[PDB]
Amino acid sequence: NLSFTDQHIKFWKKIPKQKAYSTVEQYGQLLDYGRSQGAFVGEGVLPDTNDS
Amino acid sequence: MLFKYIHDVNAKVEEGRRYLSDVVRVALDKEETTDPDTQEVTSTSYRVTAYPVVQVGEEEVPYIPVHPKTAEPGQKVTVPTYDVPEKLPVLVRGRNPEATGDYDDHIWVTEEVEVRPLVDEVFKEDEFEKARLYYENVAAQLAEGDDIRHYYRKDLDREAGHYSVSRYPSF
Repeated sequence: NLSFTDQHIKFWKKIPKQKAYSTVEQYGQLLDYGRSQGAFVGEGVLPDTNDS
Repeated sequence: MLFKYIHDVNAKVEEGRRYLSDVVRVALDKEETTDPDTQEVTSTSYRVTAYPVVQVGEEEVPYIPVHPKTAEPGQKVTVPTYDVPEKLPVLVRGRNPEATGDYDDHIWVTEEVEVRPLVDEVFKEDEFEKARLYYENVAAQLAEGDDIRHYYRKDLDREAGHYSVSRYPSF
């Protein structure tokens, strides 16, 4: 034999495997916690609103 | 002014420094930039503003009845007119320079301050619907019975999820 063997496969044996249940798979991400606003408000002042 | 709206605020709102008057006007109008050489429009935009106004006079306008009421063919009603004042008064604590004792030292004094717009935004010609939505949102916020709190616009915000730029201090 002048070609490769099974021991020359590295990445395929190390990547984790998860079972699939459909042709299309979905997942969700959390990009950020909020926007770049100020945090100092003052005495008796309602703070600004923020969203993720 | 393509659209105009008059709202009466309560005592809690009037106490704030941004609402020193008692009536708020919300408007939406269209601006044109004209070529100086010949009359020819070069750019068009829509502006949404909001000012604390004061009454200056009266005028007669057509009557528009509501469900329980009915109007004559030529009935008219009189409504006040409003204008933006230059300054509005405040009340702040002070001290009498020539107080003779302990009973006439602390007093209250009045000052005048500059009046600034509550809302000032600019929209492009091809974004009329967004300007209309913004105007309706401002009107609804005023109708809720409190201060105007939401000024957010999605177009003018920085990118989200770009951790190499948003890590810098913003406070």
